[PDB]
Amino acid sequence: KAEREPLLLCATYLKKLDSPGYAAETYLKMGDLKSLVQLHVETQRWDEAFALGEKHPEFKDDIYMPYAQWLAENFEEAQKAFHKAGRQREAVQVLEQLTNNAVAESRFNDAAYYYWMLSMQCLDIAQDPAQKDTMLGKFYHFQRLAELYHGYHAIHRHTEDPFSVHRPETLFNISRFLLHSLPKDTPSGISKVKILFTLAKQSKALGAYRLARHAYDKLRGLYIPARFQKSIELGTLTIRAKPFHDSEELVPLCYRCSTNNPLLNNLGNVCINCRQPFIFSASSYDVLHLVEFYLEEGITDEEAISLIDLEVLFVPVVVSRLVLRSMSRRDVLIKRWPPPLRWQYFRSLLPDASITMCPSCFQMFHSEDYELLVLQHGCCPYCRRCKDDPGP
Amino acid sequence: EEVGQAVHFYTRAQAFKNAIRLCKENGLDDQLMNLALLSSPEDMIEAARYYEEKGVQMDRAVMLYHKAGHFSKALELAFATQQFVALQLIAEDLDETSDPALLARCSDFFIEHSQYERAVELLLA
Repeated sequence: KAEREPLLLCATYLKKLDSPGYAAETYLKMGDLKSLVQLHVETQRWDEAFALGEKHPEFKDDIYMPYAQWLAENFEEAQKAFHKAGRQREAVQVLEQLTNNAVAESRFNDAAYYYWMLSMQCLDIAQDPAQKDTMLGKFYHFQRLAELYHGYHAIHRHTEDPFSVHRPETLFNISRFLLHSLPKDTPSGISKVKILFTLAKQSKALGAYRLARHAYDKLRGLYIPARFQKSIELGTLTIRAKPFHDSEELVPLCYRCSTNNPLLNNLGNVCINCRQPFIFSASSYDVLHLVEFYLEEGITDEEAISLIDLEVLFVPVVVSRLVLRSMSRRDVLIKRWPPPLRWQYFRSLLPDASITMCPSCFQMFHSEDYELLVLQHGCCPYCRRCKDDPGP
Repeated sequence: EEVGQAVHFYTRAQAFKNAIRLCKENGLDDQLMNLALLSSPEDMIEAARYYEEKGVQMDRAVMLYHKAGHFSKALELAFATQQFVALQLIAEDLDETSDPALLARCSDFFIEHSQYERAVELLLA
């Protein structure tokens, strides 16, 4: 142990010969933790560096800042690295900048994905009791923004392209969903003029001529860009020649109370009678024959699943043990949110019309549409995860 | 309505649920079995219920409930149909995580058929 020059020459040759475990044993015999951490960072042994950073917290910044920067230069990896650093506020700020840039660039589908990621981060932060209520409010806010930008992207594409990929009924439904969901303060980059113009055009094509007149009258209260003006004037002169009725086939039935609801409701996204919230297909935005329900007090979510699996041969709907036993697993859909949120249960009232949910983002779809969209894109259209992931 | 080609292309698309639905509506029981065995345990249970509702192929119902891991309903059907070979295969897969009442019923069956060593292992479980 007195032969420091020979021992350091052995340690430096063991480093030069890519043998960091025996170089490390030699540095540990000499007592040198500073050379040990540099040896693990330089040999890129991140698992051993992280193990030393967990044993000695003073090195966490020296390991994870180089790693997060390298991941950012090669932003999604930067965010995962800010998350692993415990600096949740900076992770959110970087993602908020990227969302604002995506909106400014008219990349509304990427903005929707980043707003969903911001929502999931807020839910992870809400696990701390001191920020639960505020971060749950931000979670619902960013979840709503993710859905608004996901809908608006289809409308924007229709208005900027000389053709539509989307069906007229899909664009009609999306336009109605957006007008119901838009606050008094329109979120940045979203256009009410574009949404009302697509609603007016598709309402004319589908035979909803009172709704088309209403959309043109609402357009007259807004500043209209010069490129749309001729089309909106011609449309306003054209709709005056059409009858003053709307097609009965377009009218949203509430599946809970069997009430027919007006094509636009001033109460946002609910039935005018029972105030049940409408649940919409994340592909087509059709209302889904689902009703949300709640467990009776003293049933656990694990117990509720076991009762649903054991098949025997505004006012909320509350369900008892004996009703859960009578229900088929095909008819019940379950959203398995992370902890300070309880699991949410939904019943299909039309078992023949198969509904599917993404196991990761918990969005709901017609099964044939979800199967098709997943097979086309290799992933969920909303969260970009492959079918290989069953996790939230 | 070209069923055989629709089933072929659904199977190639790995969309076993649609192929199962289509096989059920047209009575393609042999393709239904092969598709169910490739699919999820829930689709195996649904194909097992279809074979129960027909009544003709009650061995396929036992096999699909067995391969879905629903040992209770597989044993009940295997007792009701007197299928001794299927009971022996189900019993070989009953571990200490299985219900004590099912293990006791299986042990009484092996006591009645002189297989005392297996009856002891199930009584211990």
